[PDB]
Amino acid sequence: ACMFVPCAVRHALGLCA
Amino acid sequence: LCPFGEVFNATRFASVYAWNRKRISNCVADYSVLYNSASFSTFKCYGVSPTKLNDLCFTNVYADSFVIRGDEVRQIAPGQTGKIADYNYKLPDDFTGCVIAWNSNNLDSKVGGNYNYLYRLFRKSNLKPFERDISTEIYQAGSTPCNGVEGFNCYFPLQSYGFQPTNGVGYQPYRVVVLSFELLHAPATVCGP
Ligand SMILES: *CCC(=O)N1CN(C(=O)CC*)CN(C(=O)CC*)C1
Repeated sequence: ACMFVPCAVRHALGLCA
Repeated sequence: LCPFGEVFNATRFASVYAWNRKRISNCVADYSVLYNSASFSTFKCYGVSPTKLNDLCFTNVYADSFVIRGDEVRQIAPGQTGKIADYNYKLPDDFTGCVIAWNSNNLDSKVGGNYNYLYRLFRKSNLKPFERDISTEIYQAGSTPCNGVEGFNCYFPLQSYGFQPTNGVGYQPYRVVVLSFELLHAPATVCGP
């Protein structure tokens, strides 16, 4: 559902906040 | 007793947009791994000789480390252009140190893809040498401002590599270590044995 970097991966890498 | 060994042997490596820097100072340098240059796929020294580093003394030594594709290692050199040199990790023209890389497909690739390694796909301009950018600001791809909202023409700036073990060697993950030997106007703290 997320382009470029999947949402779960964005959370895992600390990219959501 | 400099921790050069731990830079190479670190279990985790950084994504290239968030390249890790380790400052080395006030220690005795063990340059043994640099003598084993035949074991690395890339080993290019600019203004340095591993067999002469024992005789030299430095104020600081920075060890930058990250994962990129093998076909991108050529960009970790002076005077290069491309997605990595431009938006992720830039070496200067006057660079002095070594660029060391090795294939890490066995560790960093996963079946289905390892999406945990990223690179910056979008940026308003190129990086200056040694500039680091870890912002996740939404990228304005159209003429209309995004106001930080991700969507139509407003893109997440970073991209997953999705490393797979069956991809060709040029698309496989390589771990890179860049050593910058700095001798500034200060007392030398990194000396040989
Ligand atoms: C693709 C964008 C998206 O679905 N969401 C925005 N967002 C993040 O980007 C977190 C880094 C919050 N969302 C989620 O956490 C669910 C995937 C929603």
